[PDB]
Amino acid sequence: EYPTVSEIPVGEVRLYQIADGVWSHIATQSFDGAVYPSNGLIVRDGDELLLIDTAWGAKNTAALLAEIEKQIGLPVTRAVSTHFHDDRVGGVDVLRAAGVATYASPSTRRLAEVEGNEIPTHSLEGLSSSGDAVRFGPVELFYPGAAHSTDNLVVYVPSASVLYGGCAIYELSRTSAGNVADADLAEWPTSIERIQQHYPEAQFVIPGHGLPGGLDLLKHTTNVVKAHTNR
Ligand SMILES: O=C(N[C@H](c1ccccc1O)P(=O)(O)O)c1cc2ccccc2s1
Ligand SMILES: [Zn+2]
Ligand SMILES: [Zn+2]
Ligand SMILES: [Zn+2]
Repeated sequence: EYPTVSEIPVGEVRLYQIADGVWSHIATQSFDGAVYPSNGLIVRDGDELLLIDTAWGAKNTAALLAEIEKQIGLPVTRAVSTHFHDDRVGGVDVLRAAGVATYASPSTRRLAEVEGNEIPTHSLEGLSSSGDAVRFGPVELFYPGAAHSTDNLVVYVPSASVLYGGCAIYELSRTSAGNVADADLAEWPTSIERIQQHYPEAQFVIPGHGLPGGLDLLKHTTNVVKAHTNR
C-alpha cells in the first residue's frame, strides 16, 4: 500500500495516511542519474497541520503544499526540518513564501548556512544535548545525539505511536550506508539506542527514505552502520 519509488512519477508528491491525523509525504529526486524516494511527516493539530521536512526541493515542496490543500484542506502553519541537508530544508523558501513558519534547531540553522542551503526562520530551543526532548504542538522532538548528521532530530507522535526517524533511520531494503559524509559513525549506534530507550512503545517507524516498518528498523540501521564502520 505504501507508495514506492517506481510508483510515483518524478515531481509528484503522494500522501499516505498512517493513523488518524498522521500522514507521511513521499516525493522523488532524480539526481546523478538515479531516482530516490524521500519521506516527511504531516501531523494534524486541531484545525491546522504541522509539517515535518520539505519534499527535497522547491518544485517538489510546491507540489507538496498543493497536494496537502487538495487532499487534507487544512493549513500548514508550522514546519520543522530535522537536519540541515537539502532533502530536509530544500523548499524552506517555498514554505516561507506561502506563509508557513519554519523551524529548526540552532545547530541545524548554522550547518544549513555553512552549506549554502535554505535556512529555517525560527530556532528550536531545548535540543542541544543528546537525550533532550521538547513538545512542539502535537509531536515530541527528540535529539538522540549525532548519527546521520550531528544535528539530526527525530519526531514522535504520541497519539498515534508513530516514530519518524528521518535520515538517522534506514529502511530495511537499504543494506549499505551509501553517502555518510557528515555522519558521526562512532556515535550513531549509541544515538539509535537512545531512540529505542525513549520510544519503546512506537508501533510505526518511518525512515527518511523508503518503506516504514517497526522498531526493527533501528537495529537494522545499527547493523548497516557498524558494517560500514568496519568496511
Ligand atoms: O536522499 C538521499 N540522500 C540525501 C542527500 C543526498 C545528496 C545531497 C543532499 C541530500 O540531502 P541525505 O544523505 O539523506 O541527506 C538518499 C536516499 C536514498 C534512498 C535509497 C537509496 C539510497 C539513497 S541516498
Ligand atoms: Zn542528510
Ligand atoms: Zn515566525
Ligand atoms: Zn535523507
